[PDB]
Amino acid sequence: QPAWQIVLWAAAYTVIVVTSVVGNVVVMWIILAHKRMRTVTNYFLVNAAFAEASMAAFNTVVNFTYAVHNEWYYGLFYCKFHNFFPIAAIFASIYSMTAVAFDRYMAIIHPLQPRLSLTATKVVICVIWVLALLLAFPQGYYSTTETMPSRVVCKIEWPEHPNKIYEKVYHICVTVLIYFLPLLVIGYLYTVVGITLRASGIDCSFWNESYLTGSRDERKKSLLSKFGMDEGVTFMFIGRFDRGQKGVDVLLKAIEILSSKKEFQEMRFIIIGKGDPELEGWARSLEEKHGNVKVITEMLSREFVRELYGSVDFVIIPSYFEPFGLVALEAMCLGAIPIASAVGGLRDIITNETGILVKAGDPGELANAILKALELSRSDLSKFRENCKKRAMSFSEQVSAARKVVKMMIVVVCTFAICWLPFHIFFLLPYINPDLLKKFIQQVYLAIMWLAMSSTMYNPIIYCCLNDRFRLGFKHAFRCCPFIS
Ligand SMILES: Cc1ccccc1-c1cc(N2CCN(C)CC2)ncc1N(C)C(=O)C(C)(C)c1cc(C(F)(F)F)cc(C(F)(F)F)c1
Repeated sequence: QPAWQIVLWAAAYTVIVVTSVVGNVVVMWIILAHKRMRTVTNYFLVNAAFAEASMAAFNTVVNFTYAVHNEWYYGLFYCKFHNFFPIAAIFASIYSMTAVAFDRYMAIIHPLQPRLSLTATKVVICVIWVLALLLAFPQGYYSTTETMPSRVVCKIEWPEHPNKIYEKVYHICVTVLIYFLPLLVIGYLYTVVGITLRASGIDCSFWNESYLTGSRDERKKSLLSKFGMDEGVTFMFIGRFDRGQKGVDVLLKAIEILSSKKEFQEMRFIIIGKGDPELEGWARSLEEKHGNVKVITEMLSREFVRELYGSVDFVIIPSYFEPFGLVALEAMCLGAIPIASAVGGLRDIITNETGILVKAGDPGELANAILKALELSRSDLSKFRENCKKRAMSFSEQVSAARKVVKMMIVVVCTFAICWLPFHIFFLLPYINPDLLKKFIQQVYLAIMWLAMSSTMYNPIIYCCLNDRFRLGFKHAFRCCPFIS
């Protein structure tokens, strides 16, 4: 191999070393030196930054030179460290990222359950390092320098056994512990969290009362006149007509219960949806029997639905099953006060001060909640509507912020997975097809090892790109340079 290629490879590995050391040291300064940054998540990130900066500072140069010149000149202790540290460092790093993913999963999926205190996170960090050092110990213990037979090499001398079963089992278990298992765990955690956050998202640039015109009373009166009705307290339902799911059968039973009451004269109902023909026929018979009931089975534009949310008094959401409840957020953003089953995301979003909640599947409690809404309508409802809108906005703000942090950690984990896949494939291939034929293998090995080692420099760059606080910290760290002011 020509020397100019060696100089280029040496420059590339040097870029890894300097980028990883500078970026991870600045990350540790950004977290440790600023009291607002001292959180559970940032403590695990500091631990990962320490492990990655250490592996880059203390392994990369000799890994390169030994790959290029296959004689070991660096002593016995460094031979042990060379085979010991990378395993412990990658273990500590990836399990710190796994702890971060678990902390986010707990905060979003089980908010009531206690999470780690800061001292508990320091204990977990020490435990992670103890397990990492114990896992890496055998490689350190069996490493030795020896002529093979005439020139010195650093080699792991495993106890001779049944066709090297001990090294094979150890290599497989390490590859599982530092790659496949943590990736599967983090992938489960962030799949559940990312789906939950995206399904709890709403477009506030559309579902927004600012795009309606006039007073709410003029809008409601114009809407009821468009449906041919006299003014009254207006309840709206929108959803599929089915049994055991979206609850239109519960609402129809509740309307039948209310129809004998005198208060029924003051109510108006708009039932929007399609589905089970029996439920459609039941709704149409209620629509013909009663002049204060209207049914819409045709599909509606989201603009017309936004107009409805901004005009009706209440939106009834009698779901048996509602994991995320974006429909509650749409109603509350437009000032419609929700009347909903206390299940799932509805129970999470709506509060006593921002809506009326009922037991799912109970037409009588839904009818009583509708009568309660009618009692409330005699008074001004402006404050109630303001509370609904404020709750929907603040819930949406938290969702977007969590989505940004989760997107950053997903980019972190995907980058780790990409950087280490070729490395583990290169070392697992002999078991599958033992033909590592040169075929430019040293160039392939230098490239694969460069990608693997470069994994240690990306996280500070990812933090600077995808997190405002880390970008501000990097600006503060590099203020001297003629860019930042
Ligand atoms: C034991 C092991 C675990 C995981 C992946 C590969 C192996 C492995 C297996 C075999 N075997 C089995 C297959 N067959 C070829 C016979 C010999 N030989 C050499 C291996 N390696 C590369 C190492 O031990 C050392 C130098 C300690 C190392 C590990 C990592 C790690 F963190 F990824 F683990 C990262 C780095 C660094 F990035 F710094 F370069 C260096």
